[PDB]
Amino acid sequence: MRIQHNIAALNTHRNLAANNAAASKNLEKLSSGFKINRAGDDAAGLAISEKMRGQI
Amino acid sequence: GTSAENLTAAESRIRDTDMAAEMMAFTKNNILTQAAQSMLAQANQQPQGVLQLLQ
Repeated sequence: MRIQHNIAALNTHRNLAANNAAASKNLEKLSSGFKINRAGDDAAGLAISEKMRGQI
Repeated sequence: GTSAENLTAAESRIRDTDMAAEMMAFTKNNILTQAAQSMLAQANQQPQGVLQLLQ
C-alpha cells in the first residue's frame, strides 16, 4: 500500500518499455528501407514479394 | 566484316554495362547510406536514461 510496492512506477516502466520497443522497430524499418523484414510483420505479402521478385 | 560486327554487338550486350541503370543504382545506394547514417546517429543517442539516477 505505501512503501514496499509502488504500482504507478511499474505501469510507467511497462509503457516506457513498450515505447522503446516501437521506436526500435521504426529504426529497423528506416535503416533497412523495407517495411517487411520478418514474417511477423506481415505473412501475406512476404510470399507475394518473394514470388514477384522471382518473376522480375 | 559482317560477322565481326554482329559478334561485337553480342559481346557488348553481354559484358558491357548500361551507364544509366548503374547511375540509378548508385544514387539509390548513396541515399540509403545517408539514411542509415542518420538512423545510426539517432540510435546512438536513444539510450540516455541518466536522468533516472541523478537530478
